[PDB]
Amino acid sequence: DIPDRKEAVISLWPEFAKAIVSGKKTVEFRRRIPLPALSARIWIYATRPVKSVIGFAYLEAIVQGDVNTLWSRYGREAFLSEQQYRDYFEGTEKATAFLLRDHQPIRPINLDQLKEIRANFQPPQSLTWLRKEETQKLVSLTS
Ligand SMILES: [Cl-]
Ligand SMILES: [Cl-]
Repeated sequence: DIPDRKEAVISLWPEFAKAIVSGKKTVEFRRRIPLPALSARIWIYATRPVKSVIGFAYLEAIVQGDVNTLWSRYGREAFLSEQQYRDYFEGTEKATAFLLRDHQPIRPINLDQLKEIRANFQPPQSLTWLRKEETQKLVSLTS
């Protein structure tokens, strides 16, 4: 029984995780990774020291294309220096741009609660898809 990928979790360092949930960062760049559904809700897991899901946002678009064109068009909305961007994309010619909308902060759901939802949860290297019963438990914890 395969997840539909309309619900996914992504990991960011806490300054960037907070920028997405506050609506300051509306673009997240990644390499060519397996993609979520276009209508997905993306729950934002902040890594140490926060180690918590701190909110979510939705996708208005997924863009893939040349690394230079993605920087020129969307880099201003991504909250990262051009240097951090060039360093992350060294070694590939193409990138993914996740364009986000409708960000929502929540009271943080810590890693102990997350392991109560999925026993071996650990922060994803890219995306992880939530199963429907996992999603029902996470929505139940939201404030
Ligand atoms: Cl990667
Ligand atoms: Cl670890």
